[PDB]
Amino acid sequence: YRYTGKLRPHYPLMPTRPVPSYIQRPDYADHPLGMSESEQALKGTSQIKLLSSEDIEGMRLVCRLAREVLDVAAGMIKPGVTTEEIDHAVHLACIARNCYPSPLNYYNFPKSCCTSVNEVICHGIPDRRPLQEGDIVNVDITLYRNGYHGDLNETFFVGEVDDGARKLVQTTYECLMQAIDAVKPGVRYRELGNIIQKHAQANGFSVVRSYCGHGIHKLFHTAPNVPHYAKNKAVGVMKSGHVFTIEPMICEGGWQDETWPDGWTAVTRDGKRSAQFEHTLLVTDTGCEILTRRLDSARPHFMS
Ligand SMILES: Cc1nc(-c2ccccn2)nc(N2CCN(CCO)CC2)c1Cl
Ligand SMILES: [Co+2]
Ligand SMILES: [Co+2]
Ligand SMILES: [Co+2]
Ligand SMILES: [K+]
Repeated sequence: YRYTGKLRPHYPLMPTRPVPSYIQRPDYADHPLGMSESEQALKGTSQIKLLSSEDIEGMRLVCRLAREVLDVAAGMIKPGVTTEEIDHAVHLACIARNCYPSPLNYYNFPKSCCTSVNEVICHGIPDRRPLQEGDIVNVDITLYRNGYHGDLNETFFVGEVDDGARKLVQTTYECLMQAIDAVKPGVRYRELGNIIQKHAQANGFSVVRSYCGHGIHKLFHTAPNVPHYAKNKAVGVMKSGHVFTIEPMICEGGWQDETWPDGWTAVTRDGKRSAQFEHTLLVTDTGCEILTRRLDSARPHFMS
């Protein structure tokens, strides 16, 4: 394997972290290959769940808890902290909230959150590498509570970063918020990618194509598939009661990705930097409710 940039994995990984039996587990938690049979039973279906009030309460709770866990991770970002250490804090924070860390053993993913440094687009596996001053790093958190998953991510600065890093992260955040502003009943899922790419392109950035936003509720990833690039073939129209994510991955250079030998880590083929932000959204009548929003501060961590 020829690496695309300066990043390398730092092994060994500490042994898989257990989750006390008292915490309710998703179907895939105990599957030998971490396959989710409830998800697989809906593979290739484009029909979107309309959530009940019970479902909405469940989503509101789990998404609030997920935000709390992301905030825990935010507090730990500093030079010299390893991504495994962030993951350990995340793991314990989920457990403290009587939640299962959704990524853990999801299709055999070995950790409890994804840590995506610099050229890693998404699905970076927490390991022994200490964060370095100048790095940018995304932590993507998902929690499972009472049958419901809640999912968000933010990109962070490690110490002082360069102008390019600031522009990339700022622009990525803007793409997400411009797409969210457009969410309301009657809007086609395929429109969001038009908005996101318009803004990314205007700032000299490209939009990752291989990874998309997604339905989430009783399943971790489900209909609708939500591309972040222009002129996509996404199936569906937003309706009150739909829950899904928007999670644009944006790059300094080209949009092409490839995966490391670990089967997870997705990196820019050109080794330039990528950034991502993500919210879980509920479509209402005036627009939408940002379920994973901060409740106690106006802005994402990188501005604050
Ligand atoms: C966006 C996405 N993320 C993950 C993931 C996985 C591990 C940790 C964090 N995220 N998985 C996704 N999948 C994985 C397997 N799928 C079924 C095909 O085998 C599609 C949903 C998808 Cl579609
Ligand atoms: Co993912
Ligand atoms: Co996520
Ligand atoms: Co997501
Ligand atoms: K990154």
